[PDB]
Amino acid sequence: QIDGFVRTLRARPEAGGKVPVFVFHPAGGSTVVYEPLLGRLPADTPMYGFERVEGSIEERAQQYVPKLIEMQGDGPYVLVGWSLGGVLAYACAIGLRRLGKDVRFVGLIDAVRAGEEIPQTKEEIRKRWDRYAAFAEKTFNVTIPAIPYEQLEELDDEGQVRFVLDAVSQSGVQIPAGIIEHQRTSYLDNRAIDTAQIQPYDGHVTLYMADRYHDDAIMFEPRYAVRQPDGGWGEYVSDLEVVPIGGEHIQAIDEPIIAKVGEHMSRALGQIEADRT
Ligand SMILES: COc1ccc(-c2noc(C(=O)N[C@@H](C#N)Cc3ccc(C(=O)N4CCC4)cc3)n2)cc1OC
Repeated sequence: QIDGFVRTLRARPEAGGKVPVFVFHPAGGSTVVYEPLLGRLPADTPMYGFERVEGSIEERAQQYVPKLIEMQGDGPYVLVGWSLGGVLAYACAIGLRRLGKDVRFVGLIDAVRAGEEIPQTKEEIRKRWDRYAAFAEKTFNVTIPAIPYEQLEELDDEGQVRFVLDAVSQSGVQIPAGIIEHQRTSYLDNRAIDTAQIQPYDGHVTLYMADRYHDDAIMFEPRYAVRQPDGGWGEYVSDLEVVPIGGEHIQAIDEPIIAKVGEHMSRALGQIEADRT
């Protein structure tokens, strides 16, 4: 069921059949999280999951788009994701369109921009790490000494989190490799969003919109405390539909909330299959 970065959640028939749904992984999870959604979609809808790759959002989409084409040719493309996965689906839709492929549905499952832009500055790096330090002092009941701001600010997001994790592991017990790896890659995958270069898109985007980010998101980046009516997509997408779903971001992928998403998506897929026949 895993072939490189492609997971088969439901294999398509050998010939013809329904348009597959391509889903994209969240930060810190795999595409197994789309199983509840799969169960709310029509029977026999194929679903393939794209798992983690390295690079900027644009570079990741450059790895995905050739594989999408190998599996599905000229289209129709249905592209869906929650959280980071929505940003990935969108970057793949832009990429496919540039190659003239037929993208008919882009489903963003609470892929909502921070309500203020995240500055890419030294001052923001300082502020971020001071925040994080303060959370570490309270949670672990320690004092953190002066932060080495020069060292952090010459690093990208991966380098900063690596340097901090490596400092922690110079002292005391050896932390299992799986735990360090998961923390490092979840952090950098979430930070890859901040510098996404969002390009306008000329087709229909559907944004399933929760009420708010959960608290851990807001601790990670306080600008997720506020959200705009268009989730930050309006200037880029003229043909934007918002489907309110309630709850918190973290709950959007799970039952019961995923049932509203699935009910809606099923109607959209129904329309797509009708337009083919
Ligand atoms: C058009 O402009 C944009 C539109 C949409 C977006 C966007 N779409 O999706 C997201 C998103 O979901 N960001 C996640 C992150 N980062 C949220 C999150 C954070 C933290 C956690 C968590 O639980 N943590 C931390 C450690 C345990 C979970 C989710 N942003 C971005 C845009 O431009 C930059």
